[PDB]
Amino acid sequence: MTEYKLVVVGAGGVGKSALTIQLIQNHFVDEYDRTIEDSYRKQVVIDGETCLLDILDTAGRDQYMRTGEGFLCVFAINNTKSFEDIHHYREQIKRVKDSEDVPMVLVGNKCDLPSRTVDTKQAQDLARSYGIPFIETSAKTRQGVDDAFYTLVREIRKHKE
Ligand SMILES: Nc1nc2c(ncn2[C@@H]2O[C@H](COP(=O)(O)OP(=O)(O)NP(=O)(O)O)[C@@H](O)[C@H]2O)c(=O)[nH]1
Ligand SMILES: [Mg+2]
Repeated sequence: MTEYKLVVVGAGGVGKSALTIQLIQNHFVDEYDRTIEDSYRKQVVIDGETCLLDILDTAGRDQYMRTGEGFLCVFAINNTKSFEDIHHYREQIKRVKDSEDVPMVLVGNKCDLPSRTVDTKQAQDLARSYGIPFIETSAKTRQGVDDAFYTLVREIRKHKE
C-alpha cells in the first residue's frame, strides 16, 4: 500500500481543521477550537488506489513540512488577508523543500457564505501563476472536500510520474 503525507496550511480560522475533520470523520465542527498540531490517518480509495493519507492540520511541524508530499494551501473566500498570505506559505514550502515544483492545491474555503471578498477570478489567476489546481470548498456543506484532497494526491502522482 502507498502512503501520502499531506500538510494543510493557511491562515487562522480559514477552515483547515473543519476540512480535515470532514474528510476523516464525515461531520462539520461548528465551533472554533484552536489547533496546535493535529495529525490524522485514514484509509481511502482514490481513483482505485488504496492509499493511506497521513494528514497534518497545522495552526494559523518541520518534520511534516520536510516529509510532506503535497500541501493544501487554504484561504477563506471571506478573508482577503488569508488569500494574501498564500504567497507567504508557498514561499516557505518551496524553502523547506528547495524545489520550484512542489505538489500543491489552492483551496478557497467557506464558499457557502455570502460575504465574499476574494473572487473566483482572483484565485484562478493566482493558481494559474503557480501552476496548481484551484478548488472551491465548503466544510459546512462538504462541497469539494473530497475533490480538494483527491486532487492533491493526483498532483503527487503526477510529480512522482
Ligand atoms: N460557514 C462556514 N464556516 C466554516 C467553514 N469551514 C470552517 N468554518 C468555521 O470557521 C471557524 C474556524 O474553522 P477551523 O476549522 O477551526 O479553522 P482553522 O483553519 O483550523 N483555524 P486555526 O488555524 O486557528 O487552527 C469555525 O467556527 C468553523 O465552524 C466553511 O466551509 N463554512
Ligand atoms: Mg485548526
